[PDB]
Amino acid sequence: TQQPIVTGTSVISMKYDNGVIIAADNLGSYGSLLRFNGVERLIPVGDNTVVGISGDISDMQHIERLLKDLVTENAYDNPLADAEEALEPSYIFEYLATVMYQRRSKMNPLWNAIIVAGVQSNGDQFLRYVNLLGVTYSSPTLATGFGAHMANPLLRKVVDRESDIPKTTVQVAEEAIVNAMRVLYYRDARSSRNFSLAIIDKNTGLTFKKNLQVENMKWDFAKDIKGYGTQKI
Amino acid sequence: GTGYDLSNSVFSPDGRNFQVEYAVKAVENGTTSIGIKCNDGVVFAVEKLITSKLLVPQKNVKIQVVDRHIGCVYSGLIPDGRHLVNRGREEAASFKKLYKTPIPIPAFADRLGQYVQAHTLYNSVRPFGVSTIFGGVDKN
Repeated sequence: TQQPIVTGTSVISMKYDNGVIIAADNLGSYGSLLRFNGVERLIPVGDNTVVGISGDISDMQHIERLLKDLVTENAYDNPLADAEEALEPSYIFEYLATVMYQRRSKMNPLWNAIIVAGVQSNGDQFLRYVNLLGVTYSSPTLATGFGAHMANPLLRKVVDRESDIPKTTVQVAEEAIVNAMRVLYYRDARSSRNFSLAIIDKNTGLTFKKNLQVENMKWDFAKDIKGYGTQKI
Repeated sequence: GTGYDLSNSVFSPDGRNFQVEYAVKAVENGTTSIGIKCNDGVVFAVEKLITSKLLVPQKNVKIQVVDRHIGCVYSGLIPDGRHLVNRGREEAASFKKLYKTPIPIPAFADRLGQYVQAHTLYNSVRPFGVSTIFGGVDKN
């Protein structure tokens, strides 16, 4: 049994016609103090998988090392490590899902909420969630912590069910992700303006975008709001 | 008298370990393998005896990778060579876990050296029937 110290907020994700998009901000919060601003919370494993981790940062860095060792271990005595026997998004998730549930059963959990986003070898989109309790689920849209309350409602307006996936393009999906990141910056007190965005497509491959910022913010209407009820000036 | 060659850790009258020298005979019997150090790297090569046409070409890989920068090739008892690489991979992972940086080649060399030397200290263990050529690129 432990307690989270340095923490990362929401990890938001959705799947479109050709692949998946995942995003998380670059903040490392220390309670109410916004301590670290150069924290990458999206971890690319190979060229077909990106792992988005929220929660305890020290536990995240441990998972980082586990994923880098999984790449190293898979290449051992494997002449097809870059071809047929490469690490699939499903292999990466199931390993982490096993670890997360084993740790909670030993009463010493990794204080994290993880989304594994990628594309399988056959072209299928992979998007599954796993947390500190070992709870696993798949949905057209997935979000951790604060994003589950705010980003999910917005992203489900684009993809409400399975049939909406082939109807959604990269341009529409990314726009919905970027919009959700802006909304999270509005109402989440543990959020950063700077964020990373990763696109895993079955055609164009992995596209990792760094140092993105929340733009086109509405703040002008604040000048007209004065007092808290009866004050006029 | 005689019998100094029947047990592993036993010194012979001339200060030799015959069981180790007999392990060398298993290496000399094995396939030939080489290593060439160049100006910025190393190159490993091995002979692969085609016993019959039934052997699937390019499949029975002999050269093994340790970590992501070290390559190992050996001659003699192949199973013994695999055991040494298995230990070397654990040894490399133990270094990276504590020191962050990937294991240096001279550092990795001693790690295999101490482990093989350990199998010459006891009569309950057998010496390795392999000579291993290995290397890679590190900090310097």
